[PDB]
Amino acid sequence: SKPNVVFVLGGPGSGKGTQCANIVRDFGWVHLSAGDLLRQEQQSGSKDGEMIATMIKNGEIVPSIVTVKLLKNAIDANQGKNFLVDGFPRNEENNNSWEENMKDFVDTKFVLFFDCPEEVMTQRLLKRGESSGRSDDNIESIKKRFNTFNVQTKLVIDHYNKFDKVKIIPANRDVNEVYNDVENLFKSMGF
Ligand SMILES: Nc1ncnc2c1ncn2[C@@H]1O[C@H](COP(=O)(O)OP(=O)(O)O)[C@@H](O)[C@H]1O
Ligand SMILES: Nc1ccn([C@@H]2O[C@H](COP(=O)(O)O)[C@@H](O)[C@H]2O)c(=O)n1
Ligand SMILES: [Mg+2]
Repeated sequence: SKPNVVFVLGGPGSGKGTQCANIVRDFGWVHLSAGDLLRQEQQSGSKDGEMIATMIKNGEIVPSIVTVKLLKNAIDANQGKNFLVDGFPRNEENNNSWEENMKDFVDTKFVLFFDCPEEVMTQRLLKRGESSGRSDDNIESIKKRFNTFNVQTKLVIDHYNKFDKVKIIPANRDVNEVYNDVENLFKSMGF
């Protein structure tokens, strides 16, 4: 059987990695964070590394040929699993490249959208910034990540919503309250 795929979207610091860890724990899906895979690719000393580094710091979206390749490598290595793909698609190019490369391999089911205010997301990330040692957890970068979300990614969420394919969870609540709804949703979808 073809894998089920759920895209996990929402702003920087909306809690995507956090909720995805919980789903992995209770449902046994594999968690693919596109941002983390792109970091890993840079730390592994490829030709694209200096490119990826710069784009991450500036909150720009890497060319899809890089990203879709890393997601596909991991997907092909885990036959018989279902996938949470987190922080992807972030723009139209991401999306077109997914449907060009993945369409008859996967059953992409819905977009799980974590809706959260910008001011709350800012505070979360400045707190993760003390200990994360990430290049994009400073105020300069966070604001660049917001704008890219606003200009590029919001259009993608709209696209999936006109096919009734977006499920929205409000994420400005306690972590366990947010997970309660996430778990209820995944159970109701038959997973
Ligand atoms: N519901 C929440 N309330 C408060 N802190 C949270 C909540 N969800 C996540 N966090 C914290 O917010 C920060 C960002 O979480 P993360 O899952 O990495 O976000 P994303 O992947 O969407 O950028 C982390 O420090 C995390 O521990
Ligand atoms: N689909 C994706 C996902 C992440 N990214 C890059 O990785 C950065 C970090 O992503 P996360 O916030 O999701 O960890 C993004 O802000 C962006 O610069 C990307 O270029 N393409
Ligand atoms: Mg993340």
